Amino acid sequence: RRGALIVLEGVDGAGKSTQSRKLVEALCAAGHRAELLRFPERSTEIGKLLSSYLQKKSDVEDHSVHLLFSANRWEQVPLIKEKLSQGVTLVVDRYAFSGVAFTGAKENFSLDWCKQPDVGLPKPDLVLFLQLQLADAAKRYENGAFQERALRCFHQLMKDTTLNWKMVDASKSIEAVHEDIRVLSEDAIATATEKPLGELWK
Amino acid sequence: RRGALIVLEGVDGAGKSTQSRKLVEALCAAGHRAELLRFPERSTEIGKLLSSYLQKKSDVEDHSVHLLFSANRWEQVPLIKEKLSQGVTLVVDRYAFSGVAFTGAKENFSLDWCKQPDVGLPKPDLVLFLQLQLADAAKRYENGAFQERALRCFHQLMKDTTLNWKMVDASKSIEAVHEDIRVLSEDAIATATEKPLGELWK
Ligand SMILES: Nc1ncnc2c1ncn2[C@@H]1O[C@H](COP(=O)(O)OP(=O)(O)O)[C@@H](O)[C@H]1O
Ligand SMILES: Nc1ncnc2c1ncn2[C@@H]1O[C@H](COP(=O)(O)OP(=O)(O)O)[C@@H](O)[C@H]1O
Ligand SMILES: Cc1cn([C@H]2C[C@H](O)[C@@H](COP(=O)(O)O)O2)c(=O)[nH]c1=O
Ligand SMILES: Cc1cn([C@H]2C[C@H](O)[C@@H](COP(=O)(O)O)O2)c(=O)[nH]c1=O
Ligand SMILES: [Mg+2]
Ligand SMILES: [Mg+2]
Ligand SMILES: [Mg+2]
Repeated sequence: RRGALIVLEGVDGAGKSTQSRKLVEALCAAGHRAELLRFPERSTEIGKLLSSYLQKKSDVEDHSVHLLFSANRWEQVPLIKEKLSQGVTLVVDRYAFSGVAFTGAKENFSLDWCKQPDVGLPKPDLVLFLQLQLADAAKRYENGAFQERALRCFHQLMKDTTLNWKMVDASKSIEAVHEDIRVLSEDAIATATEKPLGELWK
Repeated sequence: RRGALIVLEGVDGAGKSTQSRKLVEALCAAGHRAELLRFPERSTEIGKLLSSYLQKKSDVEDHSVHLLFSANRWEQVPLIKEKLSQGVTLVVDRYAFSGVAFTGAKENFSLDWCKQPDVGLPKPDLVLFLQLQLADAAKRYENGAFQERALRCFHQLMKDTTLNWKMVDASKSIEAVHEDIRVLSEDAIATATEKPLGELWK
């Protein structure tokens, strides 16, 4: 009985890390086997450079840094498939969508070129998109103009009806948003998993 | 007056590094400005890991290592475009084709998925393919079966008539193959450059 692959997405400040941490805690307290993962995962060899990049300690050519973010997801694919096969539901703080939304926010980056590297990644069973006004996120790639461009790509990605997108009202309290996400998650773990793990964008 | 982008391709042992080195030397002695580059370029941050991988000092998930080879080309794109704009012809020992031929040689790697990361790279003005029997290369990804699979992909790539592919009989002596390549190169530098630098596979 496989685990569910559940991803949280949204702009900076939307609540993804807080709600990812709290989701894994609730699911585990309710007797599920569930573990947290995040992208980029700065602890691997590839991840160290993404961190540095993001921390503006290094300049990496724009297509090069896009590909390093994707390669960082692929290096975790064997772990990802192994844990899911063992019944472990994985809660993932950012995935390919952020990947495309942040690079696709840049000039001369077609969404098509940006999606290719991640074509074939484990397909999430549920994509939670933590929605909130930009000005509310800000009060909590990190500048106003860049966040608004990324949000636009996110909206272009959510037209892909092959994915199980759920909107979450991220402007509520931590606890209210958490209960919304918990209930959606329990449902995906119970029914969305009857089908074999899919492939992203293919 | 831009420089030409000239790439050499072929299986292991075909002569590419020897003929790349000798081409840059001849062109320079004939008053051209020309410089050598090679892929992977193991000296950058990304390149160190590819080297290690190839030297079997590290195991990198198959899609991850494919993307690192591509990212290694993209990080050199600003240098590449700058030198060409300054009139410097670049001789390149392996490029995107080897990239696709060696990953595309693996199981479950469509040529389509393998080409995407490199879509948009500077397009070579001339691709020299150093042709020779596998058994001759061998006497000089490195095993018989892997080389023959890569050669098959190379043949699938050469059907792309948008590229200026030239076959070179790599079974002749070093000097004979060199003169063949020199003459083809002088012609590309003199006429193939009247057009702006293109974009690979787009
Ligand atoms: N619902 C919420 N209401 C108010 N503040 C919140 C809420 N969710 C998270 N925060 C705060 O906002 C900041 C960003 O939260 P975080 O979960 O790190 O967001 P993200 O990972 O999406 O950037 C943190 O200080 C966090 O405590
Ligand atoms: N035309 C040739 N005939 C015989 N040996 C050759 C010829 N070209 C190169 N070699 C030898 O074959 C080996 C591989 O050459 P190299 O240029 O490194 O090939 P590649 O870079 O394609 O792997 C070297 O020892 C080289 O001296
Ligand atoms: C996962 C991912 C994140 N990003 C970005 C979004 C954030 O600005 C940044 C750090 O993410 P984080 O705040 O979730 O750690 O990296 C990319 O640009 N590409 C990617 O593939
Ligand atoms: C350029 C490139 C080479 N390769 C391979 C071909 C060789 O087996 C290896 C070393 O190349 P080399 O002998 O030209 O240094 O790397 C890839 O697998 N992908 C790539 O993008
Ligand atoms: Mg976060
Ligand atoms: Mg060589
Ligand atoms: Mg396509």
